[PDB]
Amino acid sequence: KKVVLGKKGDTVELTCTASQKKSIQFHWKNSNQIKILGNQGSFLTKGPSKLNDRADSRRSLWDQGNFPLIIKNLKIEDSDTYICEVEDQKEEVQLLVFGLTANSDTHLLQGQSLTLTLESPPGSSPSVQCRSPRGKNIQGGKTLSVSQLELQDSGTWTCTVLQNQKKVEFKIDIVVLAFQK
Amino acid sequence: DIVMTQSPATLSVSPGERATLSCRASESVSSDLAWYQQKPGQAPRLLIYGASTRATGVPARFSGSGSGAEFTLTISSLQSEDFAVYYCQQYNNWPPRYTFGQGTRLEIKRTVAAPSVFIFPPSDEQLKSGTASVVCLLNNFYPREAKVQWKVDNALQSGNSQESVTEQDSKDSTYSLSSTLTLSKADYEKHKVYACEVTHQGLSSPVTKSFNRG
Amino acid sequence: EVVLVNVTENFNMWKNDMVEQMHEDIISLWDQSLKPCVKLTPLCVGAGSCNTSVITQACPKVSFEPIPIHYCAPAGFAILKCNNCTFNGTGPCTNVSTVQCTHGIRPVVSSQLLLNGSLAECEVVIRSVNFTDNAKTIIVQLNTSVEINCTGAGHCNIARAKWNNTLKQIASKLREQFGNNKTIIFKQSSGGDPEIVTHWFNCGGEFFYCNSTQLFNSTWFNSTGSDTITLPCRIKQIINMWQKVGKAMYAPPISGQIRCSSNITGLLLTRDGGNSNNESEIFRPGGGDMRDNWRSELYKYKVVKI
Amino acid sequence: EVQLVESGAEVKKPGSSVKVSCKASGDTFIRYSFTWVRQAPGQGLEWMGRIITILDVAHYAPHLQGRVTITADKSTSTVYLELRNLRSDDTAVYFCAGVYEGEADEGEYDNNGFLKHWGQGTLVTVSSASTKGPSVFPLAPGTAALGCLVKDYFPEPVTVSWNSGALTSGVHTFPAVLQSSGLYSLSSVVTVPSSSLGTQTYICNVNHKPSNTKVDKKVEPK
Ligand SMILES: OC[C@H]1O[C@@](CO)(O[C@H]2O[C@H](CO)[C@@H](O)[C@H](O)[C@H]2O)[C@@H](O)[C@@H]1O
Ligand SMILES: *[C@@H]1O[C@H](CO)[C@@H](O)[C@H](O)[C@H]1NC(C)=O
Ligand SMILES: *[C@@H]1O[C@H](CO)[C@@H](O)[C@H](O)[C@H]1NC(C)=O
Ligand SMILES: *[C@@H]1O[C@H](CO)[C@@H](O)[C@H](O)[C@H]1NC(C)=O
Ligand SMILES: *[C@@H]1O[C@H](CO)[C@@H](O)[C@H](O)[C@H]1NC(C)=O
Ligand SMILES: *[C@@H]1O[C@H](CO)[C@@H](O)[C@H](O)[C@H]1NC(C)=O
Ligand SMILES: *[C@@H]1O[C@H](CO)[C@@H](O)[C@H](O)[C@H]1NC(C)=O
Ligand SMILES: *[C@@H]1O[C@H](CO)[C@@H](O)[C@H](O)[C@H]1NC(C)=O
Ligand SMILES: *[C@@H]1O[C@H](CO)[C@@H](O)[C@H](O)[C@H]1NC(C)=O
Ligand SMILES: *[C@@H]1O[C@H](CO)[C@@H](O)[C@H](O)[C@H]1NC(C)=O
Ligand SMILES: *[C@@H]1O[C@H](CO)[C@@H](O)[C@H](O)[C@H]1NC(C)=O
Ligand SMILES: *[C@@H]1O[C@H](CO)[C@@H](O)[C@H](O)[C@H]1NC(C)=O
Ligand SMILES: *[C@@H]1O[C@H](CO)[C@@H](O)[C@H](O)[C@H]1NC(C)=O
Ligand SMILES: *[C@@H]1O[C@H](CO)[C@@H](O)[C@H](O)[C@H]1NC(C)=O
Repeated sequence: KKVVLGKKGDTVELTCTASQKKSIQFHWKNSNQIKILGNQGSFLTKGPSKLNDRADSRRSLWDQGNFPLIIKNLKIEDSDTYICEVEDQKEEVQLLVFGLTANSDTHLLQGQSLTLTLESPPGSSPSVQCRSPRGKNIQGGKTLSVSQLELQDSGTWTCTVLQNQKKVEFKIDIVVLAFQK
Repeated sequence: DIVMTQSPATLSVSPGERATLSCRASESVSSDLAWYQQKPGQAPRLLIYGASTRATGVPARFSGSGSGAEFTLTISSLQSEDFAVYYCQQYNNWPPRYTFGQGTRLEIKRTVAAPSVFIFPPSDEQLKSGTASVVCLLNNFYPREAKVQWKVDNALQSGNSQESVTEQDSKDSTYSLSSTLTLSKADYEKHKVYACEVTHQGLSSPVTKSFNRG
Repeated sequence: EVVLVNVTENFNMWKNDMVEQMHEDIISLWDQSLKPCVKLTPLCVGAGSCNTSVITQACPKVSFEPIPIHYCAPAGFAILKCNNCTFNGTGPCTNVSTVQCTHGIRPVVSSQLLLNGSLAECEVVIRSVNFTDNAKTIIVQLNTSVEINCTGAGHCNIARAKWNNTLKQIASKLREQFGNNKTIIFKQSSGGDPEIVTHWFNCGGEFFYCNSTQLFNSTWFNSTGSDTITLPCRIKQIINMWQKVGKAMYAPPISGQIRCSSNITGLLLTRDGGNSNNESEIFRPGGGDMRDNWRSELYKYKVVKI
Repeated sequence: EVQLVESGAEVKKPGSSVKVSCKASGDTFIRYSFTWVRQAPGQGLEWMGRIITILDVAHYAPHLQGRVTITADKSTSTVYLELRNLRSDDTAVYFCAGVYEGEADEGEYDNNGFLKHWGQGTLVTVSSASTKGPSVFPLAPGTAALGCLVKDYFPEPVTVSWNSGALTSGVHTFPAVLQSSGLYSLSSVVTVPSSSLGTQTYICNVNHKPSNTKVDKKVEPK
């Protein structure tokens, strides 16, 4: 019942370890038994899953009994339970991928609103907390909105997503313009 | 260690005529042989690889031939831009220990030209600094071979001069040379006549240029 | 050699020390034979930085032609042979004999198609350690070989009519295993290393990577052109090692007339599977683990203490 | 086609190390192998080593083995040469060069040993000498000869013009010689009409970038 949180567009490494330090047959599948990736002897194979072009392992670790599933450019829909089958044994990990965007990509004015939207996979109900440079705190679930920005809110906001006792951190750059009275 | 030997060290060719350059290997290198052209101050330029294949941008007058241990670079009609140093390179071995020949300098063959010889005493400014340089200039001569001898009070000098030679002149195909005699101020004031004696094919007899100190 | 009267013996082609022995033998053969100019093998056993092992050595251009190996009994053991032509690889064989040695086996290293091997005596046979498990390789044993002719000029030829008939026979057997109401579909490799995505083999000492899409692009038992299939191929110099994790680099070809002709005598396939209420099964060419190659020949032999 | 641009001149004391770089632009970096070749003043080309960029594997000349390292940063398309325990005889122009090897990312590799593309070269001077600008002394004059002695500077190079670039005809600026002091010296001379002395002024302009020195010297008859 291992849980791993990913960030949209980022890379994640899901771990799989055998009992001994040698390369043996392993295979990663998802909850619907679709093959993601595995080995055939010393060669990598990739299954017909939607992760194909973005899935890889680290073969330099196979001889050490580590058979990781690396997924790059994470998509929300990559969220799933993944299973590594190795030495007649199954290791299960739940991947949850999140995305957090500000409703504006453009510079904002003092007094204007800022709304952050959390992109989340079906069936997940995370809590979110974000904090501005000045210490302004906002909490929520899907959407977090500050009514009025201060000049002192300009800079890097840090937002934490909590899900399954696990947390992942997003940094979002916000610009609030100064003006001459 | 594969040794690449080129001959001749210097090739003198009249403009528009054929030039044939040689490269030999101390053992077989099959056809793994490249030729490069290099002009003063510039990086080498690939002409031929695989013994006989012209690189892109190389004119058809450049031709490479041979295999094993004996190779030839032929330039069918020398243009002004073809006068340069040429290197061969062996790249047959594995693990790689690639080696270059020592180069053949291809220069312009023109008629003999005697040097104009000039002599320069040390300046008052330098003399104040405590040292004396005397400069002998041989200007605009051909061929490049010249002998310069310093005599002080008719005593042949050795070990106290250095020579420098220009690249061949682009317009008249001549060379120029400086010989600089260096002594302390003390040793300089210990003698009177400073002369450089120049020997060259274009001179019927050795030319001496001199001055009297003071 | 001698047939054992009224004897029943259990065989398991998936747990057979003869396979392991052959594997180590072929790895040793390749070390002293097909030497690369450079070999790289990872070493990340430490805690911090890795330390890739690099070997550079002379790499002569050599012809490479597999020669039959006969395995006889190792000291203290005997070789038993299952004689049943429909033996599924794992279970009781009721027609067993002792032999002095195995038949002659050519240690062909390849992916996807098994070449120059032994044909099934009767019907096409398919074998898997667990058919229900989509990640386990299906070993197909043909009863009729198909010629594949390859050239260093960049292609392999296969008679389309012959391949067609072969696929029909294979699909029939796959239906027998997965359901007579199921549509049988062949598709190209879904991805991975170049050596398993293409039909990979060596010919004239050179490593060929042949695009096998045209061989695996059909639908069987569903509704109700060129005489030759021409597969585009590449000869490559930088190769992923089959013997262990690593890469090897070989020098370019020196021969302008590289020609091979092999008989396809078997295939390595994987089934897509996955959760689906669809009455169809997708099969793609597979391989990569050369133990499966050795298994395709050694499935009928077992070594036992005497 | 790849364009190779190397880093700037280096000046080192014997015993030091140096790392020079070569930025490759214009093609796919990993489809190329890169070689370093050096050339000591007045001497020929010396192959130092070559990196198989795709494999991150370099091979070196035996005489250099142990103190040379060639590396490549695929993320910056930059090739590096490091030479350690430098000796005065390591003084040379260092050239980065490369050649296309084929579709290496697709496993095609011809392992070409010849060199198609070359950088502009990096001068590496190794010497116990300390940086210093030249002393410039006049070489006083139908044709007359005059010039300037440009003496006792380090390192190379020095550049010389006459009358701020207005005079180029008949000019010969000699290659520098290394004096036993470990300092360089050269002369620039020019031949002019002898009737021009006493009317036309002649100034040699000398620039030594390493010491940030610039001298203008009027050269007069007597
Ligand atoms: O490094 C020695 C090695 O290079 C060669 C040419 O391939 O000589 C080169 O290096 C010398 C310095 O050691 C230079 O003097 C010479 O000009 C240059 O060609 C070979 O002589 C030798 O195998
Ligand atoms: C073998 O089978 C035969 C025929 O059924 C039977 O008579 C005999 O007892 C069995 N045992 C042996 C070892 O022959
Ligand atoms: C890496 O491996 C080599 C050869 O096995 C060894 O000599 C070296 O100490 C190791 N560590 C370093 C310094 O990279
Ligand atoms: C065992 O099978 C073989 C076929 O390989 C067959 O010839 C034979 O009849 C069988 N053994 C006996 C004697 O029943
Ligand atoms: C083949 O072996 C099986 C064991 O599964 C046996 O039951 C069957 O009779 C044999 N088939 C024949 C007759 O060849
Ligand atoms: C092979 O046949 C035996 C007995 O006939 C059977 O029990 C076994 O499950 C079969 N193996 C497979 C993988 O079908
Ligand atoms: C090969 O096996 C197939 C069934 O898989 C069968 O129809 C055919 O007759 C066999 N061919 C030969 C030549 O034995
Ligand atoms: C066969 O594979 C299926 C599907 O993956 C699996 O559920 C089952 O445990 C396997 N059977 C055995 C005995 O390993
Ligand atoms: C393969 O080559 C053989 C001759 O060695 C020839 O008889 C056969 O027709 C060829 N097959 C194809 C499909 O090209
Ligand atoms: C292959 O065989 C099938 C069925 O036997 C037939 O419909 C078809 O015309 C043949 N040709 C191909 C390449 O599909
Ligand atoms: C093989 O060829 C097909 C059709 O041209 C192509 O779609 C496929 O990607 C190729 N497979 C490779 C290059 O591995
Ligand atoms: C596979 O074959 C079908 C017809 O049977 C053809 O239309 C399709 O283009 C082929 N696909 C590929 C990837 O070549
Ligand atoms: C198959 O056998 C033939 C000799 O009959 C040989 O030419 C060919 O190379 C073999 N194929 C392979 C891939 O070993
Ligand atoms: C393939 O098998 C056929 C039998 O039909 C035979 O005629 C041919 O010589 C074989 N080719 C090779 C390469 O072994």
